[PDB]
Amino acid sequence: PPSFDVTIAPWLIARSRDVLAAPEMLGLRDVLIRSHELSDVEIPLPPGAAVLWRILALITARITGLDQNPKRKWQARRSQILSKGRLDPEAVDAYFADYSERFDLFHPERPWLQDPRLREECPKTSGVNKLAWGRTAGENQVWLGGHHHDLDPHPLDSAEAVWHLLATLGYGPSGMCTARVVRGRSERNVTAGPLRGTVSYHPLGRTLFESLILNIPYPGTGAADLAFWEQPELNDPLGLPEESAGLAGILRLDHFRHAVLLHPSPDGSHVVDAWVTWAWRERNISPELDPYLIYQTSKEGRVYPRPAEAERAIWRDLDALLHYGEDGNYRPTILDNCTPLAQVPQEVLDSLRLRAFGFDQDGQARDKQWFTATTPAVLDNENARIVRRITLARKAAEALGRRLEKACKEAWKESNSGPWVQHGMSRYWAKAEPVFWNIVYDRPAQGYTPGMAGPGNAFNLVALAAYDEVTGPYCERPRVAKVVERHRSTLFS
Amino acid sequence: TFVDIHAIQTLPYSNINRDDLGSPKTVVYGGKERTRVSSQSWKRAVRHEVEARLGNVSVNLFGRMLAELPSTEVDGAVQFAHAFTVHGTTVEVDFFTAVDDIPKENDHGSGHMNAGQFSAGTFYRYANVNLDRLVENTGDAQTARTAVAEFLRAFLSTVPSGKQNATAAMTLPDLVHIAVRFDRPISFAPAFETALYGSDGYTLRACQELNNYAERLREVWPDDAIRGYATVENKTDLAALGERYDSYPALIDAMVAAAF
Amino acid sequence: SGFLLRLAGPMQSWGEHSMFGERDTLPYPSRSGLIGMFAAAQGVRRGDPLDRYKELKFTVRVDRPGVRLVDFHTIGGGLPKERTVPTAAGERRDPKKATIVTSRSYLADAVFTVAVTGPEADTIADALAAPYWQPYLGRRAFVPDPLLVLRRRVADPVRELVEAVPLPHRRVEEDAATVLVDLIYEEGTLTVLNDVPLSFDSKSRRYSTRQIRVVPTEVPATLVAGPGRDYQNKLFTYVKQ
DNA sequence: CGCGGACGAAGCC
DNA sequence: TTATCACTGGCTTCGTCCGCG
Repeated sequence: PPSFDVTIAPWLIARSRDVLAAPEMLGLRDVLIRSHELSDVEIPLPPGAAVLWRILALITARITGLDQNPKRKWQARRSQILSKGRLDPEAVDAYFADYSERFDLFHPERPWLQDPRLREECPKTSGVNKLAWGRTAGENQVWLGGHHHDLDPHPLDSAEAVWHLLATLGYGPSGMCTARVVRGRSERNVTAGPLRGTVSYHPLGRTLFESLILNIPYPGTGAADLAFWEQPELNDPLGLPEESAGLAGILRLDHFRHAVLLHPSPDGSHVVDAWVTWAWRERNISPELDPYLIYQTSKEGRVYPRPAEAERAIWRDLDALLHYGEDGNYRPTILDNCTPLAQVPQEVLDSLRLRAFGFDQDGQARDKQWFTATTPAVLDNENARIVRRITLARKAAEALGRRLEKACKEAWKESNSGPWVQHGMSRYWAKAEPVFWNIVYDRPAQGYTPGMAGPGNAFNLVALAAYDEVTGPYCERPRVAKVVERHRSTLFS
Repeated sequence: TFVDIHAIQTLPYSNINRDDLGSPKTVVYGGKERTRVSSQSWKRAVRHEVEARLGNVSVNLFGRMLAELPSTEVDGAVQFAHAFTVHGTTVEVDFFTAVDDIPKENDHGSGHMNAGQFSAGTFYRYANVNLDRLVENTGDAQTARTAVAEFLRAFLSTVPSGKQNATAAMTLPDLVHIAVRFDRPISFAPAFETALYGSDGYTLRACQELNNYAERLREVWPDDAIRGYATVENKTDLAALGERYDSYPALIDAMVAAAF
Repeated sequence: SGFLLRLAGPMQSWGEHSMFGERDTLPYPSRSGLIGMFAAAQGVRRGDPLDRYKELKFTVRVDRPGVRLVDFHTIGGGLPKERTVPTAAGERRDPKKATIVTSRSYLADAVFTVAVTGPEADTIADALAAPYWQPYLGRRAFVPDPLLVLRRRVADPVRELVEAVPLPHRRVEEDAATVLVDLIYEEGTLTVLNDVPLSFDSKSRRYSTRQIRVVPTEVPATLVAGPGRDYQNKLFTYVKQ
């Protein structure tokens, strides 16, 4: 019979902090056990990883450190585990000992992260090409990402199938898909992924161990909860997705909006067909903000995670990752709990370094770009001053930058009574990141004064240099020169 | 054996291809922005003349039919470089207004005010074709003859169709240089990495500049490359480019003959 | 063994991590790209073991960083529905929706000098001199500068990029020296990116991560060339000797 | 009467 | 001095309706 154990069968790429040669593929158990020896384990799809780090954080929280002066007891228990440096393998095999038969992805009953009843009531298989990302599904245009005619498709290996699976449970097309009659009701319509189009932020250490431990969000006191893959019950598609105060409900793993089924190859080496289909009809609000994402409120008062953006340079978001101030956005709770000195770790904070997964795509089923971003290491009153410099910097920076946008745009119009904005921003941000990074490290940057609280209008000189680099050849005819300079004067501040 | 062609085709005030906005595509090169016509656009035009004139050498010479499913040969052994202007070019805005024919008891409140961008210049075009893969894939050497000869003349004659009804950009290349090279393909693009200065025209000056670059590269690498070039001017000699030919089809004939 | 490559030309684009309509290039050459170009020069069919190319080293000096531009790039627009790009289902979509709109990015006016150092790099140079398929910088449409290989054979090429290879014109203050140039080392800011190509098979191209270290280095100001047309002369002078 | 082609149903404010 | 300032599209599966043969 086809079987594929996630704990045993290798699928997580792993490079240790040692040797730094030949990264080896490991299963989930072997990875989770040798965490202290390996530096990191990765998968090529940032969405897949964006949910992966959630799965590992939840699992290691359920093994150690759940439910629970609750705050001081959590930070104390937290301090012991961070100081000890190694989880005992017997508690991992004891945590898996409760769900030993449940981690098969092709299990006859209760398949991993799947719905077994979906195989019936679904006359047409979606196909591997409809599940995996970057693979042209049935009606898509075939042009890019390898041509796949949806006729005799080469079956994915199971590991990559797990990656694309995790992606679909996270980000998933909100469009209508294959229909499933459930007790007479067939609405082939499918909802959107729970965190579709946001960049997840997981902090890192020197190995996966302490990183995964800092990944654990603080569970507020409430009802004990359990994940979708930890549910003894098989979900009923109709009804309300009941709320969940437990950490498995705020780690977005209590139930996923989509539902995938993978048809196994006789050996279990490949996936041959797939079914992606709706699991719930009426959408309900999930309690509490996702600790990983940066939230932000725009007029109308809507609290929403800032949608990723391929165009934006990442560094500005990193500034938001800091607070005790509020710059118009709510922000991320895990970062707030995890990194300030009120917490408890002594030194790991000095060497921790933040990582970002951002899959920016349509509000529908269209997709444009994903990206990872292992940004350096960043961390009271003295610290408050360093953050204050960072804010007053990112502020002056984008503010004058967009003012240069309006400038360029308007300029070209009033001239002609625009091609300048695109190239303007390209050189601008490309030239602007290193100047910012010099400001944060308090290094000397021309037009900027080291160790002065004020911004120093350095970005004025950068934007002016970029502006002249773009508009140079068109300040030629006297009229256009008049408009272009009279709008360049505004960047002088 | 690679046969590559360099041309210095000029285009009057035109907007053959354009961005998502109205402005033409531009490559900032040598510190000076310079208009370009992307490679795929000109290549698609070439594909239509070659296939029209031929009445599967098109899936061989060019990579793969756009409307056909991949037939295990997606590559083509033809490499079109993006044409770019020899000199720096400011995008020249053309303000235009659509006229309303029926007139009310008011005057001239025209139908549509707008401004569209256009540009003109002497594009340095370039392409190479890998004969060896073409022979190995097509089989018959004569099919290779018609494919390369007919492809070459097509390379010269065609011009993309974009905003052409408003601007008649039809033209013939001023300089063509086909160099049958056995070592490796070489583009003379860096000859124009320093945009030429203006006010007197560029055809002659660009010709002689390309001559200097050909002289020097041939100096660094003396080779058995069979060369030849044809121009619409008889006033200036370009010894580095090979023997002169009276006309373009004569040249193409001599070089296809030279390949076999 | 080892030799100096110069990745130059009007436009280049060493993209990665983009698998949809928008393509994007890294501001730095990637290892996958250069390995694939050498593989094209040697006739490595798509899917053949590329392990031979493993064990190579790529120190890359950025002369001019260049300005990256967004090339708008539609495919199939303006053609009758009957001849448009096929569907996976097989039915051409309606002509009002049949045009694909890719927005491919590319680096323009950027020049890097990668110093490939390895065990057999001399044979790959022997292949660049007479390539099996045309080498290109990222997208095949981009055509390499004729000076693709500055020196066929060099003992310790990184030392020769650190000095004695000209660089493009930049501000040289009076009585100044030691102009800053960013070298990119593989081992010893920094970024993590998916480059090292495990396989080039068109059916399932897969990669693994390679750490890239960005080292601001100090090179003699004498290398910087004069403002106009001297740079080509200096490069050629270097190439012959 | 059969077949082919085209538009709509959301998800979304 | 006054009037004028375009559209269209590059999402998802399938079903139904309509035009055709």
